[PDB]
Amino acid sequence: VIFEDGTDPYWARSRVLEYLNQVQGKLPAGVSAELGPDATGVGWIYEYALVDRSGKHDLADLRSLQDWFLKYELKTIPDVAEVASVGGVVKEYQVVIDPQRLAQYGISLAEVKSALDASNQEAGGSSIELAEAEYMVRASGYLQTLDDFNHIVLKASENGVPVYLRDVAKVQIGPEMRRGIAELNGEGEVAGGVVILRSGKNAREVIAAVKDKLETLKSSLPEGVEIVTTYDRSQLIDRAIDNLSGKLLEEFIVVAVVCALFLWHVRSALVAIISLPLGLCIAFIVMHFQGLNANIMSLGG
Amino acid sequence: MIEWIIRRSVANRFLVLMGALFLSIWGTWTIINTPVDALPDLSDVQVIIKTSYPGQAPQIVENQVTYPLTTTMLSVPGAKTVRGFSQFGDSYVYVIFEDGTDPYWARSRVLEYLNQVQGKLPAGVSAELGPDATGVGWIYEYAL
Amino acid sequence: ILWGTGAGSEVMSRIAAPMIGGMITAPLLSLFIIPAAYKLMWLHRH
Amino acid sequence: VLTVLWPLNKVGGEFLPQINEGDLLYMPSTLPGISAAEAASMLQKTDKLIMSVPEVARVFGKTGKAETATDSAPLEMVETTIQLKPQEQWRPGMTMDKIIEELDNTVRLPGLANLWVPPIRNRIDMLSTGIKSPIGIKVSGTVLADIDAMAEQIEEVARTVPGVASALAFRLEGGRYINVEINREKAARYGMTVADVQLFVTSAVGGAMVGETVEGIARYPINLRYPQSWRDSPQALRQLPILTPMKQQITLADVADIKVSTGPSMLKTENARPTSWIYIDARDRDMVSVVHDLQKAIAEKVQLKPGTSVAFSGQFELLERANHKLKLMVPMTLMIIFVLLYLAFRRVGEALLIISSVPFALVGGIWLLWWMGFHLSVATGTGFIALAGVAAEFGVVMLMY
Amino acid sequence: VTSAVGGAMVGETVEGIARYPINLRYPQSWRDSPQALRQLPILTPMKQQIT
Amino acid sequence: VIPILMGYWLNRFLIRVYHPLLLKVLHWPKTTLLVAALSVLTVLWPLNKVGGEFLPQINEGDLLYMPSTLPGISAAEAASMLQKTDKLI
Amino acid sequence: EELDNTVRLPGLANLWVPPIRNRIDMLSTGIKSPIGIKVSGTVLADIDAM
Amino acid sequence: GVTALRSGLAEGEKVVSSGLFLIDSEANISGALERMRS
Amino acid sequence: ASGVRIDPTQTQNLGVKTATVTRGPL
Ligand SMILES: [Cu+2]
Ligand SMILES: [Cu+2]
Repeated sequence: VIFEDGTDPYWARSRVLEYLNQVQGKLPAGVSAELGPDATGVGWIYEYALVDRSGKHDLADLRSLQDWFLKYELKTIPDVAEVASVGGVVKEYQVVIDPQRLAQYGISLAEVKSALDASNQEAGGSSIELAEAEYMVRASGYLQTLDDFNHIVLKASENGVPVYLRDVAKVQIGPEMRRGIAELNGEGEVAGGVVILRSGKNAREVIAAVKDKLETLKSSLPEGVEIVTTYDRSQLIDRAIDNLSGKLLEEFIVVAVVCALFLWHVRSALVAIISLPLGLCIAFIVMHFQGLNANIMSLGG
Repeated sequence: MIEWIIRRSVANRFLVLMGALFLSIWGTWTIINTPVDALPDLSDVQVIIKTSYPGQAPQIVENQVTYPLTTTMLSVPGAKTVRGFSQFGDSYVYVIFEDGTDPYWARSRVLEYLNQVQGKLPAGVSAELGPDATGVGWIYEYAL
Repeated sequence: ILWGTGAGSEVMSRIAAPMIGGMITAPLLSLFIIPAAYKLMWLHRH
Repeated sequence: VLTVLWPLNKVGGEFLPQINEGDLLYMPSTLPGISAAEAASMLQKTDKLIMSVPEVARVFGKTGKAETATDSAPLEMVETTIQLKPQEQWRPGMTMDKIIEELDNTVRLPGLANLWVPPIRNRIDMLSTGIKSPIGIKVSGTVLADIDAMAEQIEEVARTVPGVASALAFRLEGGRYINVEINREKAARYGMTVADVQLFVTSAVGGAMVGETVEGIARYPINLRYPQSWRDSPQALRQLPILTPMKQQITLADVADIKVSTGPSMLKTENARPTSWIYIDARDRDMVSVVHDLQKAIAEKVQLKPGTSVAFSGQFELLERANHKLKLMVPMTLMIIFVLLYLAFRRVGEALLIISSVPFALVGGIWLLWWMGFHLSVATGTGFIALAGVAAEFGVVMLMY
Repeated sequence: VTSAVGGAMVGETVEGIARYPINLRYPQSWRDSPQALRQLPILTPMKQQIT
Repeated sequence: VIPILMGYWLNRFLIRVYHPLLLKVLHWPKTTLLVAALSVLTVLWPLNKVGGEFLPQINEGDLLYMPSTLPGISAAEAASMLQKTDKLI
Repeated sequence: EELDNTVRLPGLANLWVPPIRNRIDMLSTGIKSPIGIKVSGTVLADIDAM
Repeated sequence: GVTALRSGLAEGEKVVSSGLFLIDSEANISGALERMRS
Repeated sequence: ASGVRIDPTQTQNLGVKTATVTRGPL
């Protein structure tokens, strides 16, 4: 949804929201409408990848490791709009129905699904006082072991002998369907994530905060697990800044050379230089007013 | 300079008297209209999202309501921290912002990541949003 | 306002005490110090 | 000034403000896991006691919470409002300190630890999400079982470093449970699926709602359930009658094992992962150093199990900020002080007199704090600031003269 | 089509903070090629066996 | 700060270099300005007809490689493809 | 230059660009041609012919 | 969680424990296994 | 004009769990 350039981002977002509220129910079975992050097409600050050549873990492990520990350690950093996973394999409990077992056991594809999607929940049965205490009635029902899979009831004779899922299918664990793949240095495919910055906020700031947060997990990560970094923005930022810092120290000296060249009394040089810092100070001060970013070009003039 | 402002003010003895009346009357008007309260000026800022879930153990309340709420709230812009309370029967979720931000902004902010989490909620449990008041709005109590 | 007689006075007195005993020793002792300081500068300005 | 100021500061110094309202709030807390029957009875017990004292007019009590996102107290915690007879009706020789005292001595029951606070101040404290300890530790992870052990093992390395400490894994327990653990294989026999068995839990044994009667503007709930007697005790549930799909007649115990057990009574989580806290503090003492001694201590004596982390946050969140930030304001204010003194005198040595002859206004004010007994707060710091300006106002008019 | 020949998801396992998908499907061999689909076994409501 | 800190805190030959030149320009004053302001028009015209290409480019340290192919590729071959190139890079 | 000559496969038309500049170009909904024509309709079959 | 093998391989041989080297969504197992050898 | 050689085969050195074939009872 494109707006008239200039309008407030959050306005637009809080605007589109009202016509997305009435369109949520109209959406198919279980597809949701995810809203774009509070960032733009530049928020991509820091990218990294999880690896392990010890062989103690694998893709399935690493991505999970990323989705339940890393993403949650990074999305909790000031001014980080989103931590997106990249090219990973998600563990999927894939039940593979054998067509022939179905015919032989008198069970239909339609039946198996309805039976499956009715044996994986937990139930609450209010409370129950006793000893003046409040006892809560919990009821198990989640799937935990693969046995809980094999033991999904599909058909039960009057006799008392049931027909389980294990009789019409096998329950192998495998990967999911992927929309994108990530590969590291040609010597292996792995999973990682990128750190996306809250549009308006400070880059180098977050980048730093992030890095030192990683120098904390380097003692909390599993054995064999190491986080190889793939993209650092601070490197360029620091260099571009170190460039400008040197050039401003160039002309300081240049002026000190010229105004003290024709004017022997050299003390007139250092006093002519204090016009630079102020000419720039009185600038950044008015820059803050507009609150406009201080990028490479805003450092060109 | 400081003297001159006192000099021309020595003159215009009539205007200064009127300018004092426009100020005394403009002050008498605001000394009344302005909100008077024994309310010790508020505290903190956050958006509350309570979802009731009768007869459900703390753990089940967590997985069915608190979980999808909190986790999906992690990505709402302006959220410093997110508090999740899974009590037997209710689900109190707190979204704390960077002190100073506009309340309604925050509320109109949390709303977008609560829209996509409404369908994910169990059978008939709804996501009730905190009132347009704080922890002091409790003005008048009574009993029948 | 110093005497905590009434409601809301719990704080309507903790803010005044500093200016009660504080202004008791300030002025009366400032007219001793100010001169005793303006006189010592005639020893460096002379 | 220097001589009187030094031993006059070493005197009392206590927490900042307190605002006493007319009527008072009574919060008494007990152990968790109390029934809405006993907790209600409990509420009446205390309220009748609160009434005992002739100084009180009304007592509006409350267990649990009211229908609002702002109230969230458990039955184990009661917020009671107390209005007292007009101040002109109290007994001859009595104050509120005495009233509150008589109340705390009259109103009290076993297990029910009493507490008294102001209404407004309480409400603020209530909805206040945060941590009271000057130093706090957040150990977050994936499975509660692991992190809870961290805090336990962190408390061990907590009482071994300058400062007192206390765990949290214990505050967060006491919930009582009756677990209907469905046996898939058993249920399958009778043809029932996990969900089928659960229905007799949700609706049959639970006050599960299922409908609403539309009565004008009014709307009331309709719920299905067995007779109470069929669900009195644990044993009762093991003989809960079930009419299986195949018109067979069995008991709940034929398709599940039910066992009593304790556990969580409320799951507090921060940031979408389970996180148990650790409340460490000191009475008075220092701050900017302890948390540093711990970021290196804990991570050097107790190995963090893979899949967890640690975060430090306490009352020094906005303390180290404001404090250090005032050291970035006081120079600005001095630099604006001189700009105003040099503005009306221009004699450099003259400005010095003001910004150095001010301690007299200060030193004399505190000697009164000890007499009356006033406490050290920001309110006093406000008066002392206005006082500094009052003194500096006696100096400018004197220098000019 | 949706479930048998497609990797159609149908459930989720609640594992602590983690959540993984559960999907139903035939063996890959039964859906290798177009021809394979023309011989996709179906167990009709009337317990008939067709492709 | 100029006179407040300049008082608190070949110059001959160089000026000479330029001086005679004013005697050289104050010759035919009016016409000299009409050929200089003409050397502007004259030099500006064929100096614009030179190169003129799109506007900016900012080179970062590390670079991005995007290679596109025909649509309809499998997540297997496309993944293999990704490894092929990465090993070459 | 060496990369564009080394890294290359059949069908895979190579291209090189800056990260940030690319990301901008990416989410950039729009048209590159100085002049563009949008033929809209009801059924794709018709407009595609236009 | 363990399959008895009738043949195909002898004792000792190290074998990776993952069907996670292919894509569950039609990564023609026969073909995907081919990419691993040349 | 780069005759640079490369290994076509799939490669993985960044995450592969391996197990050893055993003789034992089910
Ligand atoms: Cu309370
Ligand atoms: Cu692209």
